[PDB]
Amino acid sequence: MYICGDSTECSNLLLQYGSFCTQLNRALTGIAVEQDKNTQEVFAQVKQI
Amino acid sequence: PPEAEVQIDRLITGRLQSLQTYVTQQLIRAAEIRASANLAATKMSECVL
Repeated sequence: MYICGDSTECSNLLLQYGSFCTQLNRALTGIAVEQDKNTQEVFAQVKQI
Repeated sequence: PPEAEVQIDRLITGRLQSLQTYVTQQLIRAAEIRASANLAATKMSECVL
């Protein structure tokens, strides 16, 4: 959507670049997961409320 | 010859971008593992010795 939002012709040209979109998605997902992990490490240190 | 040079240069650029991407990710990941190694070393000294 960032590059070829709603454009079939543009999308087909992106396919010539292989995995670049996949890699970008993985990197951002990895960050998102990490951010919840960080919160838990700091605050959820006890299992008793 | 000149037709090939255009096509060859296009592949070279694409492949160089792929290597640069790879290396950048490895550098970032290496910093992460180093931080772990430093922690491990700290624990070794403080809790084992």
